[PDB]
Amino acid sequence: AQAEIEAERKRAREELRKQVAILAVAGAEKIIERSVDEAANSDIVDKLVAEL
Amino acid sequence: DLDLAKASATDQLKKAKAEAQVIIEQANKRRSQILDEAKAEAEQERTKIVAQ
Repeated sequence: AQAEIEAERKRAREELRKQVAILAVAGAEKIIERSVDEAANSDIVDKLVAEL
Repeated sequence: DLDLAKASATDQLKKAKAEAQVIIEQANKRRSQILDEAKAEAEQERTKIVAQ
């Protein structure tokens, strides 16, 4: 019984970490599409061509 | 007469063997009947602690 208690602790911890992880990247995406402009595009393109 | 005494003696020993088998039989049946109840109660205890 103690074994399964511990395993369910582990499983719930992972279940929660998953949601946190997916929402972190969805928020990052929306922030980025909400915050990019000519300056950031120019910066990214210039920084990749500088190492292309 | 002597032979009647002999027969009573052998009959006593036969009865003793029968009773030895019967008593050890009941003792083993008791082993199993005790252990099974202990098994089921311990397992329901596991289930309760897990649900907790």
